[PDB]
Amino acid sequence: AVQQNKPTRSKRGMRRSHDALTAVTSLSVDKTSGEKHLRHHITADGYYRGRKVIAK
Amino acid sequence: MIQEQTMLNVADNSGARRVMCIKVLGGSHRRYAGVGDIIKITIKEAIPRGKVKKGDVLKAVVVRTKKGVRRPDGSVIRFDGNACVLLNNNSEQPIGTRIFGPVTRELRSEKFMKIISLAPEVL
Amino acid sequence: MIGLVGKKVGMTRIFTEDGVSIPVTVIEVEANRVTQVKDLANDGYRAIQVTTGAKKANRVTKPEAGHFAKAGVEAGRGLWEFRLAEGEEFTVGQSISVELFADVKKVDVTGTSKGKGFAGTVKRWNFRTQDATHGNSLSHRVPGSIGQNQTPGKVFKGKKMAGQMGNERVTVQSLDVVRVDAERNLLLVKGAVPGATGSDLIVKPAVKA
Amino acid sequence: SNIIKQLEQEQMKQDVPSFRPGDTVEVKVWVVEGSKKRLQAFEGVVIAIRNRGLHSAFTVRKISNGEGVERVFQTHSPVVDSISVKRRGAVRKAKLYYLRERTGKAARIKERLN
Amino acid sequence: MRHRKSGRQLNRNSSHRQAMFRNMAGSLVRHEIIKTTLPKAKELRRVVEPLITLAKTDSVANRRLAFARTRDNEIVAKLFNELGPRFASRAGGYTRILKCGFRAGDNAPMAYIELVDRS
RNA sequence: CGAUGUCGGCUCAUCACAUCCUGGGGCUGAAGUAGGUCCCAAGGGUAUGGCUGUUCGCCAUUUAAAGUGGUACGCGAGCUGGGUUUAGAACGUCGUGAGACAGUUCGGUCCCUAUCUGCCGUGGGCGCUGGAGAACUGAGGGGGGCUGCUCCUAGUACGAGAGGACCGGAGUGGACGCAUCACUGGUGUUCGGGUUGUCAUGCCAAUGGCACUGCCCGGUAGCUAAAUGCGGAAGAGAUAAGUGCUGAAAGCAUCUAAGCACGAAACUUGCCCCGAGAUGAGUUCUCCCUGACCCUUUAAGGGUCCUGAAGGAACGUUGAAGACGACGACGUUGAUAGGCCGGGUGUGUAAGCGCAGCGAUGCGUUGAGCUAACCGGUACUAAUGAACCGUGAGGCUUAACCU
RNA sequence: AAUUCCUUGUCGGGUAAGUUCCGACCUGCACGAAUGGCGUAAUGAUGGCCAGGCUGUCUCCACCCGAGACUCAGUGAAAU
RNA sequence: ACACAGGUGGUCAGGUAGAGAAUACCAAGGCGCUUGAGAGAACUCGGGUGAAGGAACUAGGCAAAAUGGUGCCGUAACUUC
RNA sequence: AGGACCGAACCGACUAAUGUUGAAAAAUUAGCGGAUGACUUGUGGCUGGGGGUGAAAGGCCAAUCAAACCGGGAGAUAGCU
Repeated sequence: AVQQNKPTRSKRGMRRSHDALTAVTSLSVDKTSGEKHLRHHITADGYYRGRKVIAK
Repeated sequence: MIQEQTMLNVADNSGARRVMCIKVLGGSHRRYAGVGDIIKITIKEAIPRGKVKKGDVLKAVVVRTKKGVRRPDGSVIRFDGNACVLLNNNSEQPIGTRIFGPVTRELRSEKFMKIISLAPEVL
Repeated sequence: MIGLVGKKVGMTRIFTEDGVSIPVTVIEVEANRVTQVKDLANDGYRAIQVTTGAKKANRVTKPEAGHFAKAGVEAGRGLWEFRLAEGEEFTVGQSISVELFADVKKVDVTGTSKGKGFAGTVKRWNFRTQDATHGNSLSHRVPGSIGQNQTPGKVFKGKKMAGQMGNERVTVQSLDVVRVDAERNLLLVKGAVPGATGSDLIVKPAVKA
Repeated sequence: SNIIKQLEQEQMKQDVPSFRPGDTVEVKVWVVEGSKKRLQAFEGVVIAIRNRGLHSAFTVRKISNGEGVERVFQTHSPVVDSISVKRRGAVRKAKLYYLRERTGKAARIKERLN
Repeated sequence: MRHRKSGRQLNRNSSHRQAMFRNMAGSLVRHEIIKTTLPKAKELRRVVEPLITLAKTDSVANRRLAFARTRDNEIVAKLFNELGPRFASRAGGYTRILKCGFRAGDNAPMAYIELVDRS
């Protein structure tokens, strides 16, 4: 239930070695407005795949 | 599907009215008993002047179970109650001279020819 | 003797005129086209490698496309291998159909079993549950003890514990072949074979006779 | 699938009479004792039907020799030679399981007129 | 295991799910575009598209059925007078999901769901 | 003694052979069936109940058998708390008494979110010497190995009879293990209906909310056992106890000293599964890359421009795959999921209208209406043109060919 | 026997089988008459045994509904 | 010790069903309990259902399951009536 | 009429489960006992430590009871660690 010897900072780093986040590989460029956005998601202006899907 | 502590009705006129299964014979660690397999029973209720008294220990063959039996075509025959026919402890032949209620085709063998001969209907 | 690769269509029953209902599994065994023949001279053992079915032409990658192209055969949905018996020859472009099993009586069907996910000890190894009452505390389906007190101060290798059940290769041995329908590439085997509907199956002649 | 449908419909029997729960049917089954085959009649009330194409079944319940007996027949089985509706009953359910706790006057089923 | 099953539980009991989907379907057909989480949006289709399909043929029985599944007479009236003739030729698929990022409060993947011919 | 929790039970075991059964054999005061004793053999199997807290024991009934032991008389950071073993109380006894009893009887808090080793699963990184996609070989490892009864041989051999075989063959079971939902069923709060109380939609009618899914009656797919298929083997090699052939030492005898043969569920294979991280990193098939230059510490060196392939990853729709990763299908040249159309299944004759009845209600339209996960189709919706990683012919020394 | 160590004393009932229970017997280790003896209707969240109904308590577990466990985002302990 | 599933005396007492201030659903009135979103593994908690058997479980029917209202018929030993 | 019966508020805590670094230094859920009485409760007062009080458990006397708590003798003593 509890430890008998204090784990090292080395062991702590070894355990945390897989806890790293993964950056997005590449963003997509909208074909009309030219801005970047996450793949399969609408752009920050409200466009998606050229057409303006949501007003503002 | 008969196991220990199961009460059964009696299908013959041997004098017993309500028996209780206390062992399933024919094999180590055996769980259930279908039709046509011997079980060791105790008599828990009998008629006043019959061939057997209350509390005797003897064998019996199961002729009707509520779970029923299955035939090679996939059919199943289910009965409304579990019934047995009392047998002699050594010869394993029926004590009574008449059978009550129907029985199934699973019994037709040289061992129980008497029972299927005396049965009023063999399903 | 070699076997064939089929697909589980499902289960049904066959009625015989004697009044017996045989439960059968319908295996659609399409033609197995040989794609490479291995020999002692080059590979150190004798075997054939067959394929079956079709695959999307934009889904087949270039290495296996070239491999199929060398044999001059259209791409299938996989590649399986059968060890050759003594005195059994096959050519490269040859197609083998379900009529190979025309007079065999029993087969061995091997497939990847259904996946039960992370299964407990009770389901996986038929362990007994503990009491549901009589004062029991949070231990109704746990595996109980797994060792002894301090002399063998470890758990023994090969212990039965909870884990991934299924989704592994399983062979069911000595099934009776009920019918070989060569006209529509069907094989009906008696019994239940491993695997869900639509999975691949490897049917080989019974080793145990 | 088409393969299973073809396999079942090439084995189905094309002379199955139409019946509903509550009907009183009489099914003739093949009995093979020794080397000879005969026809045993089983007559009762249909308490449940299970429509599954070739895997169709139906449960008939009768009171034979004072003991309630029910048998589930496979509709397309070759052991069943013929089925005959002796009398049609009027019920408002698909499964008449409630009949098992009733005897005599309390288990009568009104005839299905028209 | 949940082999060949369908329907997201969404960490709610069945009555809550039924009521929530009823409300969400009403809101969607009222406003013509709504924003909700991606699994809820994907599950909302299976409730709002059969209602429109039912609404395609105007009949007293169909209206009572739509009323039983929505409990809002204005919603039923709109469905049968507008959404039915508008989608009278479509073979299903009267909605469109557009993934719109992640919610600030709980990082839930959000989406907009709108009728195909909104404009 | 700055705490090593203890009797019995439940769950889960693992080892030894001084073997309980099955297997092989010698002697028998072994006619046969059935036994006694000893030797070899641990591969598998080795009860359910009545009584007591019981281990032990007696008893009832099975079984081929109900083994003896080790593992802190295994196992409470897995469970129990009946006995024992705190505080309360009483009986018998001892003591004047407080109290005490291997004397009994009633009641009496069992904590811990796992850091490390271990074990069951499942990934990430790198290696395997250019990179990649597949399919394998098998060094090694695991699983599995139990047995009854009936029939034929044959009422034969044996025996005065009663009784009753060895060896060999066939069928059908008990327990265990693997797989599956085609059959029989369970679940199926995502499907349909009956019905009680109340509230809401203006009201009737019809519905919806709540009352454990309000209470029930059924039940699709999926998952399941009680349901139904399969398995333990046959065969080979070398053996244990044992049985031998020929044969001296030792004119005889002798299974052994030389030489040769047989012999068991034990060993190695044969059956199933994992398996080249087998760093000893293996084998086979296929695909991709055939540009120009600078620098100094001149070497498996570093840098710039052009170039980005085969393939992989990421994202999306997802799965009878799944805790999360992983694995599998599909991404417009598309049936991957949702919807839609048709069918199947389940429920059981919907609503509206008309007729009969004062009315409850019945009949017709009507086997109607509704129908999830199923089946066969259908691009209507969502699966984007891209972009990212991975490179640009792959070190040295010998040997055999090639020119 | 709330009391008997030997003791599961012996017999009878109940059970196929009853170290507990009930009814007797008396060889009362070591009951006994207001530190009360023996009964006793009614009463008890009192101790023991048996029977009917009822059941996942069990043979033997299976499925389903939610709340955690698992993943993501935010805050963020403890014994040792 | 906390924006703590605990403790705190008196007053008011609506509708329907109900004997009722029990219980269910509502009015007047007030809240959804200060982390959410997914997924639908083992295992834990609180529940629902179950084939055939019905205490074989266990120290013990512990716990679950079952009975449950009103009117009427009828009701034993024993007893201090 | 009743230390009568069934059963809410109210008082209590018999059995099981959960929780045992808890929501809680003893509670929650499902059952349970009393419920016109030797009942229960609010406000104020009285009984003080070898003392009180006790339908009696050495129980309770401010989460502390085979002699409370606070200050003092006091750095008690300790052949012990």
